[PDB]
Amino acid sequence: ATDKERFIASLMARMSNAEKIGQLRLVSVGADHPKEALMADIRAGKVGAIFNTVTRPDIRAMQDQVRHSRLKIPLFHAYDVAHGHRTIFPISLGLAASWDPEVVARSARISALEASADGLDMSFSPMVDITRDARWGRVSEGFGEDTYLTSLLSGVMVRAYQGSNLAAPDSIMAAVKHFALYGAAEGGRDYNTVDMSLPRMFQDYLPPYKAAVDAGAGAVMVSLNTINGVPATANRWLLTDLLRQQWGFKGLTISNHGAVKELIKHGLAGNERDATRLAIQAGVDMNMNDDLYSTWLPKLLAAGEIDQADIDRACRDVLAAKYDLGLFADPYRRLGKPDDPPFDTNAESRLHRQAAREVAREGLVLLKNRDGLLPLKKQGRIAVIGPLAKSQRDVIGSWSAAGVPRQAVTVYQGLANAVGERATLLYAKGANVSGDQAILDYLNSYNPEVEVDPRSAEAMLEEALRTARDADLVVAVVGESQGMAHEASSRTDLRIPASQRRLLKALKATGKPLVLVLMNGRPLSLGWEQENADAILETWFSGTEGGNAIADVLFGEHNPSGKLTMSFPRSVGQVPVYYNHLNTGRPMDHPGKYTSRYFDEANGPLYPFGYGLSYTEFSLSPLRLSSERLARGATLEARVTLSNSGKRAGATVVQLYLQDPVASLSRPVKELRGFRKVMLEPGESREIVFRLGEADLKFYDSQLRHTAEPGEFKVFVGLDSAQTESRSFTLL
Amino acid sequence: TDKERFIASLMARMSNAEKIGQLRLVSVGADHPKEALMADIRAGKVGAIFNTVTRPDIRAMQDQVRHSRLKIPLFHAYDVAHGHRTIFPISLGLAASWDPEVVARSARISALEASADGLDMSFSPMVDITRDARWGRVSEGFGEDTYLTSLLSGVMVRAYQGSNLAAPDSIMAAVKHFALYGAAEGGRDYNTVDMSLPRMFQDYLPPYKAAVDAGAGAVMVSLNTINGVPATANRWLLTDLLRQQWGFKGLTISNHGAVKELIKHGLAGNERDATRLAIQAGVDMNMNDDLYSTWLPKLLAAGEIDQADIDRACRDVLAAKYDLGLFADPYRRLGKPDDPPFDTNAESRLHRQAAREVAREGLVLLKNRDGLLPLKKQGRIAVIGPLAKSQRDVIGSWSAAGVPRQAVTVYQGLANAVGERATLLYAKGANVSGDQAILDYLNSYNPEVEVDPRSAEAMLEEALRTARDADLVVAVVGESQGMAHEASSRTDLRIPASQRRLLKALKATGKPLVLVLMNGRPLSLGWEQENADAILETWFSGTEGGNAIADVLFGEHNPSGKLTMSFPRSVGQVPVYYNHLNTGRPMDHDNPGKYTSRYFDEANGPLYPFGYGLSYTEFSLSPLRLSSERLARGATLEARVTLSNSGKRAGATVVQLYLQDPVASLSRPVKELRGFRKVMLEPGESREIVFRLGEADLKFYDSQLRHTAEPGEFKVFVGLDSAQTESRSFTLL
Ligand SMILES: OC[C@H]1O[C@@H](O[C@H]2[C@H](O)[C@@H](O)[C@H](O)O[C@@H]2CO)[C@H](O)[C@@H](O)[C@@H]1O
Ligand SMILES: OC[C@H]1O[C@@H](O[C@H]2[C@H](O)[C@@H](O)[C@H](O)O[C@@H]2CO)[C@H](O)[C@@H](O)[C@@H]1O
Ligand SMILES: [Mg+2]
Ligand SMILES: [Mg+2]
Repeated sequence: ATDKERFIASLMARMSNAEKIGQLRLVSVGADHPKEALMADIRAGKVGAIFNTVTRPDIRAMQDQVRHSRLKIPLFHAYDVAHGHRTIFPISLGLAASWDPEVVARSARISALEASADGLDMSFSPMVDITRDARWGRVSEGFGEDTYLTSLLSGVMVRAYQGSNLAAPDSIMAAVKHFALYGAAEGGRDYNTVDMSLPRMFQDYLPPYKAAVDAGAGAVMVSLNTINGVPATANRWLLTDLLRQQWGFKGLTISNHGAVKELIKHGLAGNERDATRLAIQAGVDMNMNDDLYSTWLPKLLAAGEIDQADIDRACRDVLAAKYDLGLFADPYRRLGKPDDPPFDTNAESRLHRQAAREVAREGLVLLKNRDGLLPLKKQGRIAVIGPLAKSQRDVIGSWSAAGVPRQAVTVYQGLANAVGERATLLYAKGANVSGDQAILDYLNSYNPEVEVDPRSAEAMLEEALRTARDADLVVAVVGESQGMAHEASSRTDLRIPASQRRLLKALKATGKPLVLVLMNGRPLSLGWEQENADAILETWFSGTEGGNAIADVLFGEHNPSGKLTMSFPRSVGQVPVYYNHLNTGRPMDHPGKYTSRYFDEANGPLYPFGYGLSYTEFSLSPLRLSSERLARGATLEARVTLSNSGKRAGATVVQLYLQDPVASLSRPVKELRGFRKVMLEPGESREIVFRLGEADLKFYDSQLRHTAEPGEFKVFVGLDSAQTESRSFTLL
Repeated sequence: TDKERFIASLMARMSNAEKIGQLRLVSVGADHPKEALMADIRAGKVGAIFNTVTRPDIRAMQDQVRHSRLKIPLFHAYDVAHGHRTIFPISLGLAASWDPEVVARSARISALEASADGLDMSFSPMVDITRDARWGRVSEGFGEDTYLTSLLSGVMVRAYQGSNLAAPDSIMAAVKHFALYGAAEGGRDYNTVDMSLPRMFQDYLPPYKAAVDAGAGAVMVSLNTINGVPATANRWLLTDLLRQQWGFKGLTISNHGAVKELIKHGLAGNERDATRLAIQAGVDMNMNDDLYSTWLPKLLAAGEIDQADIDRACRDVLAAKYDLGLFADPYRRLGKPDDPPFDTNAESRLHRQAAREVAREGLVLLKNRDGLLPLKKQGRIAVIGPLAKSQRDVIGSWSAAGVPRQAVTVYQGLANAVGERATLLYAKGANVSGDQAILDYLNSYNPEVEVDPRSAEAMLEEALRTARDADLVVAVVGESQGMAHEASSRTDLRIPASQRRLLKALKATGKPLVLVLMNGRPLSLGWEQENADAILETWFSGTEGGNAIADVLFGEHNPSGKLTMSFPRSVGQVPVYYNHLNTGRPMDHDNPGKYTSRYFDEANGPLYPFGYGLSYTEFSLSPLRLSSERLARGATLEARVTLSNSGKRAGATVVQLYLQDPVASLSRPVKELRGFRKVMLEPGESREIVFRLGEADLKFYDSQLRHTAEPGEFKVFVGLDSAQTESRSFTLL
């Protein structure tokens, strides 16, 4: 037995059931748990962990209370450090668009450095749910629609948070979320029903969670949705059979917020006692906020409705997490010394602006650039118009953790910084983020999140048209506010808000060159924009340095290299659209009536998976395979030469897709199986070599057999999912 | 069994070429020119025909059989979906009757007319559950509810097949599309279907089982994948489930070109392997692509299939023909060789009274401000819109042998009703679409949409002049039938933009505005519900549609139709359906917070819920009473309520019973329909309604597909729609 198992067995042999049950309780200071009452419960050994306490003096005060409990078992402290702690990086969907594991790893490592510097031990991150439904407000928190890329980045984020040793003072534990399938909510409505086949679940939706487990994630946060009728919180197949027995996870499972009590609303339980029994016997170790475990576990055990082994499993997992975090060696390892001077948590000197700026550059996606309008010269008169141009609150995104809006660089400020006095900027708000007062009241319902200009729409439009007439070109900064792409904010319309589209149509009618800088947390419907704007830059929500990174691209300090990781539908009525779909019996070419299509809109996404432009031109040589036949246990090489055939240095992403065109299940028309992000000076050439073996060729059949079948495979290489060249080989 | 001995004696005579010929189902067309097809019938190489539909044409094919060695008769099939020559409303409108006897009458008359023309079989009923309004084939089903669709599935089969499948006024039902076709992802026709086995078993499979249990002679296999496996190659679906579990003894028929489509699905790399997959999965009869005739001999000689695969398939064809009476008399539906010739389309061979009476029952009153409807037969009525004079649209999609020139338009029904007592003024107003690419689609293959060559603005000014000269406006608007048909999936559920511009302009005249909606799917009607004075959903109401619509508008019939599919506020809410799960964070009138399962940019819930529809009278329900608070296994419970007509006009409504199982081993729906009663009442009349419930109503498939009723609370809800109910509880012991 390891030091950890010996230590835990010796501690648990000493504990009462009250102490073991106390370890399972995860709470936050708030209405339900006032601070002084919570401190008294920590002193009594009734608390296992805290979330949403995020400064060193507040965390140290809580850890000080444990010295009063009989066994002095330390707390751990968690937070939602999703894409940054104090220095906010782009939202995950924009990080994914970097196609660069090292950039994504740097965002996670800095997030862990900052969170651990504030005394935190754990982040409820990474979010690795696959998203094919643009309506869902939580698409901003994932890495897009692709199983290969999301799985790769899931393991990258875990390793970057946890480091070489979970006891390092600058490591935090990753609690991968949301296990499982949360992003397949029916209708894109948050928390809604998820219903899907086991082959789809295993092939497409579960691999990112398994990648996090295999990267050593210490914790798993359980989702709020049903899976095929069974809430994840009560799902013994998911949490025990799959996560523990099949995948071998040895860490901690954490319920979502009030999730145990929500089993009553889901109709699995008629009271809190039965909800508690279902959750702990399914495999939920730690109970977030609703305190059902502390209220009901003793009565359940005395009635023989649960086993002692249910409590022991759950407690062992909490203690094992604390052991790996170093907290039994030193409960203050992330909290410095008792004789440390006080400091300003929010000091500018504790931020990481260089890293945020460098990361944010990599995720920006050039969607359109007519006749080389971009990059802009630093000269002339530039009108900067729209409700997002001066928005600090929106550039940091949803789930901005301890980010301070006043510390963020707006798009306006970024342009001002870039041009100094070489160009003149003219500002007009142009429109409110929405013209619908019910939507503004929603967005401002808890906090003041959206500045509502008191002027009429007409007055703002006249001011913006005067500003555009006084300029050489217009940079319109438009899209969503961050509260439009957040938990529970599902959208029925994927367009830019109507108030802003009215502004864009008015700006277009001036005849001035029109550059759109889009801020948004989900794919948008951009048909009018693709037809009418001169250039389009997707910037997602780019974080604390967003405005500087966006100016870096617009003025060509950085040659855009971002590529989409989620298909952009032409309208909400096409949902879902995603690149790794099945052919059907009647596929549409581009073209007949009797094919799988809509009749009232053009078909396919407006922008496909892997799409994104450059200020330079790239060429690919013909694809070459090392052989036409592949033996089992051997490796196939796919080679292409990439050249920079243009006039500016830049990067692109060479993507490899596979198709299995004859199989015992209908397989996708293509599936991403590799990529290379390659930065080239003008006239440079690189031989790209992909390696494929049997593991790349397997799939789950109807009975969940996971093998590769002999026969043809098609290999596609290109700079997006739509513009590829292909060669075939045969697996023997 | 005389039948199994007759069939075994015949099959003992047949070569494999003869047995394989029985499996071939073809139509006259480019791929099968008439003279080549006739030569193949004489050679024993054809088992059945589809799309040949008149007595002289069918007799001519059956006459060719006399030249083959064994003289095995053909059967003849057609798509008699909602009528043969007399067209009833589309199925989604028949469902809105909530009256199994109305649905049975439409099917009986369809079978009478089709068998009168020599047909033996219809590819009907379509019983696919539909929760996605974008799909163009929702017009062909009975809406979103498993209980109602399952009930109507069995009614349709019994009505087609009668007491005896050999009767000359019977046809065989080929229930379709097995299975799950209406769950196409994105609402895109033919697209991927992916769902859990508990959802499949509880909600989507029961209508097909109801058809099998009602004695359907045939099952038509679907075009989609189910969890990755095309239905056409799905041995689990076609053999394990349909034959071994459900005990189906009849004929399986591939869809059109479906065996060859296994190559596009990526299950086969060539036609030989596609053929092997389909016959071994359990597809008996091969529609149109001739892969069975081309490849089965080679497959069998290579040992890639078994003789038993050919024998199973041939036996099922011969057994269908036996049941249809065709071995006793191949001409039993074709009269005598010297019957005089007749006009297939004669007016005396129609059933207009039945079509008019059935079409009245499906019409749904959605809005009626301050008693505008019913109208008086007087004054000046402007009849405006591209569907007002459309014969082609009123008969719907899948209109079989219906003749548009025999149909009654909405304009003609109003003209019939008012005679000389009122003045009608007509203006087209708008084309069905202002988008030339959409008109190009709707006129592709066949010119089905009349395009007025004037500008949109000229058509609008003419309609405004007409409206200004009238006392009120009847706007006849919505979809053309080609917008809600196979492959016509929509991304927008609104009335078309050209017509919404027309409605906004008409509203601005101040004239009372009555909307008569034609459509084959739920529509997004938020502006209409706010601005029209009255709204009548007429679906596509068939050959007598215009007369049934006038009957309602002038109050000869009190509208009694109720929705069987939820109407979303917009396409971005799809899917919306009444029997959804609660979730952990429900949004409803009792749960109105930010952190719930909702959209933020639109009102939540459907605009019109399942079971919604208004009347020209008012109804009252007494309090719901249960016969006991406890139910023992093996016993039945009664739920009683009294329905009263508390208004001034006779009319019907539909009392609906829903069940909830609020604590279960799976999350169960907030409500599930478990009974209904359509009741016609005079003013001041009352009817005591007694619903019976037992354990069978309470069971569900759990995660292991155990069919279980668990002890505990059940809530019983009664009301006149799914949103306006009250509940009482009982406990199952
Ligand atoms: O709902 C707002 C509320 O959510 C709380 O739970 C979060 C949980 O912390 C997070 O990791 C997960 O991704 O989402 C759930 C909500 O679905 C959160 O702790 C609160 O701070 C927040 O106010
Ligand atoms: O695609 C139009 C074409 O469909 C043919 O097959 C029909 C089949 O007859 C019907 O029962 C089923 O519901 O739909 C398939 C098409 O999906 C039909 O036989 C042809 O008449 C028709 O032109
Ligand atoms: Mg293969
Ligand atoms: Mg129950």
